[PDB]
Amino acid sequence: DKLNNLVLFDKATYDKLCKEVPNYKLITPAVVSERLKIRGSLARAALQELLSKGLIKLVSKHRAQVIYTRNT
Amino acid sequence: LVIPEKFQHILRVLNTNIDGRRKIAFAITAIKGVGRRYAHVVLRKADIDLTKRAGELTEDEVERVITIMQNPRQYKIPDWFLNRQKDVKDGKYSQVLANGLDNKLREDLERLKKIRAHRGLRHFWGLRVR
Amino acid sequence: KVPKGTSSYQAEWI
Amino acid sequence: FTYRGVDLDQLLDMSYEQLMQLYSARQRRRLNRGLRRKQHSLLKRLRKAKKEAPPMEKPEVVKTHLRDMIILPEMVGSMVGVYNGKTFNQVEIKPEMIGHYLGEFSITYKPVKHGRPGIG
Amino acid sequence: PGVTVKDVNQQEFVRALAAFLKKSGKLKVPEWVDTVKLAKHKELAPYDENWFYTRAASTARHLYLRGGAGVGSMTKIYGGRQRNGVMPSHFSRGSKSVARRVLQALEGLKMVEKDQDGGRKLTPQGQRDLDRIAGQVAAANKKH
Amino acid sequence: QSVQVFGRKKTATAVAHCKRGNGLIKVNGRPLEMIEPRTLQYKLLEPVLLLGKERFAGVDIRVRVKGGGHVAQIYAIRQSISKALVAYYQKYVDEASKKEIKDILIQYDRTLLVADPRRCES
Amino acid sequence: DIKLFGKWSTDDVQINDISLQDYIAVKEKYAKYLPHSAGRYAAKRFRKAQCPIVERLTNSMMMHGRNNGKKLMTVRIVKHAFEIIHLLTGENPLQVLVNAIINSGPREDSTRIGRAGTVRRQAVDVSPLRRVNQAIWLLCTGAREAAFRNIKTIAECLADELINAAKGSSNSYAIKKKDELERVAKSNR
RNA sequence: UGUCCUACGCCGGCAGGCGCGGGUAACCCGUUGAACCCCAUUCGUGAUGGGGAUCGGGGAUUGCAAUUAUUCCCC
Repeated sequence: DKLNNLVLFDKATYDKLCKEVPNYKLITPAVVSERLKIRGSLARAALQELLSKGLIKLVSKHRAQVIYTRNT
Repeated sequence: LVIPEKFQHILRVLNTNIDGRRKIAFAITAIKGVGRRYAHVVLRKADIDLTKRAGELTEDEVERVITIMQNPRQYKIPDWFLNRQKDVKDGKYSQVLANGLDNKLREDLERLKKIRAHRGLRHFWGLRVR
Repeated sequence: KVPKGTSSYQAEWI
Repeated sequence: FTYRGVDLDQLLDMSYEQLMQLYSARQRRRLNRGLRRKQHSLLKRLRKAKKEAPPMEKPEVVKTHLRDMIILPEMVGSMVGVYNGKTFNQVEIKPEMIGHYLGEFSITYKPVKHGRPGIG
Repeated sequence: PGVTVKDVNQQEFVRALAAFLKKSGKLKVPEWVDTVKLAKHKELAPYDENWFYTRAASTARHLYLRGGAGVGSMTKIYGGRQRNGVMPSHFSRGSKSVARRVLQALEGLKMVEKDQDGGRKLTPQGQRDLDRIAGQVAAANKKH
Repeated sequence: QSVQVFGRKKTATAVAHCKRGNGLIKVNGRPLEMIEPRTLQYKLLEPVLLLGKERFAGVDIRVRVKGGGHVAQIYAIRQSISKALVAYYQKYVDEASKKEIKDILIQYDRTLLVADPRRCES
Repeated sequence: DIKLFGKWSTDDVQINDISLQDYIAVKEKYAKYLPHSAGRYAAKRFRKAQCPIVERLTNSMMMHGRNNGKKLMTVRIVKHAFEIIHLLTGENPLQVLVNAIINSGPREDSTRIGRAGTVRRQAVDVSPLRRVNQAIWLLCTGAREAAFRNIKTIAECLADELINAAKGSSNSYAIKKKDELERVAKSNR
């Protein structure tokens, strides 16, 4: 079957992003895109937002692979 | 980002279905007679945020995109970007749209039949032009 | 059914 | 009938330099370059043959080998035979077929209908 | 106070230059900017709304690094891969008009000098400006 | 007071110019950290990271680079740095130190002193 | 002291197998700053044993058609992979890699003995070097196959593969392949 | 490689025009300013922006001649 991803957020999604995501050990736009059925763009945006808020650490920023860490 | 309450999941513009969840400049491209470049040009002339999704709009903006799209030369989309340049009929530099294209290629075909040209005869056969 | 002036050679196209 | 928002009467009475602006690019180029001697001769012949005709009747057909000839608005009305390598094709020049060449009317090859193959 | 252009992260320097160009306000911007391509080899219009500034900055940098460049030279710089469809790919030069209008614009701002040599090089004022921007970037890198 | 060596990799030739300075290593007018393939940045910094800034204390090196690709150029550059240093140690410093440095460098990577003999075959 | 990528320790790396203690080279003298070294290792026979294991891995990751020359790409993949591994386990990524290599390589193999036509193969013992090489190949192939048509990155996928083969679980492709070969080699005899 | 190779200015969205120079050549094109690659940006596993066939309109050269699309350009 085809893959249906949410291009914009839902309340269930938002809660599972603000609470659940900053405790994944490895946080990757691809992993978050796979865990919660999100498009890679939206997931990336979310990650960026979370970085800006100061909830999630950054490992390496690249053109292809951007890696993130749960705080403590 | 956030959750938009006024979100159009399915769009219908010019008797053609547009996927609202898709990115704007690549969602207009879905209709016939509008490529990507042209869409981009429109959206830079419309003064609308390019990062926005197609469902992530007001109605007025959409209507003005429609307005620009219909009458391109008036909104300073200059005379080369248009689909049909010097028409054989009226000689008006006008960009053709969804159904219009179907009408006009058909018209061209008819005229080429009528003339009894070589291209026309090839097209009648079901063969290659170039 | 063939047009008025056209020849046998071009007739094969019609 | 209308061609580029211009009628036949206007077209005929129009300047030669003004047609170098109301055609397709190729044709414009050709008209800038100038009509060759042979072409001129052909045109003159056409002018003669349309002039020396009964008003009710269709003009007498002029045979030609020039398939590199562009159809001008002055040729509309005349019947021309164009050689396709072997045989002539008597073609009535319509108003619709101005922005074309005479060649695309008399086809130079027979279309292919396949015979059943031999030892391959 | 002794830093130079060459000793700075190039991309960042370019960015900063672009920013400077923007915040100054004065630069000759053509009206076709939201419509134009950038080469026959490229596919779409550029993503950046203020791309012209960036390109100008880049041009300036190039002039600084290597003098005696013309419009042809600038076209040869900004060229790349023409996707020839099903035919194999070749190299094609950039858009001549765009470069030409960059160089005319920067020259208007007294940043670029038209030469006795042939092409175009850089003014002293322009050079000074460049080195100021390099200092700015440097301070915002060694302390950051 | 000054030494001028070359390192060649593939087509890329890098000429290093060693002189009594204050500890500056500049390649074609820009620092070693400011060279574009920063994925391959460590390879260029190997002669510095191995022997320390303490051996590069009062030596100014200017590297002139020409030819090849990018990786090849890098390899040439690094080579010519190492070779340059070795030659300087030979000439104006003692032999034992030179021997030591050379030993260190061979013991880390052989390419760092002796050139790759292979180049594009017809 | 030499650190891989300027951050990874090599003195903590412990080889479990005595057989591969000679042929996986990473411990002390072979430890290098970057995977990319571009020295000749195909010059003479057995020389690719003296080549660093990370480097070897890199060289087998660019193997595929469209990627056939691009080594910087490969090294970036490897680096990011290592980072991912570190994030995941907390363990030294080189150690993990070594473990994977140990647990991926086949020990016995069925091979054609007789003539062309006699389809009964005899199960034979496997060289240590070959076991390493084969292991590497399997791992890279797994990485490829997990990362073809999905949102998952090769660095991520490769890391996943390597951790799965390090732990010894039956989620790795390489492990599966080993199991399939090994059972066959237990069947032919 | 080169007496058509072309530098440089101007007019050009783009092919290109217009002006002016150098090179019968380790001199000028030409530090041959290449592409991959690298570095950031957007896209997110779908016939998708991958892929570009096939087609519809223009424009520009080349040439005695481009109609059976010379070739290039833009939709």
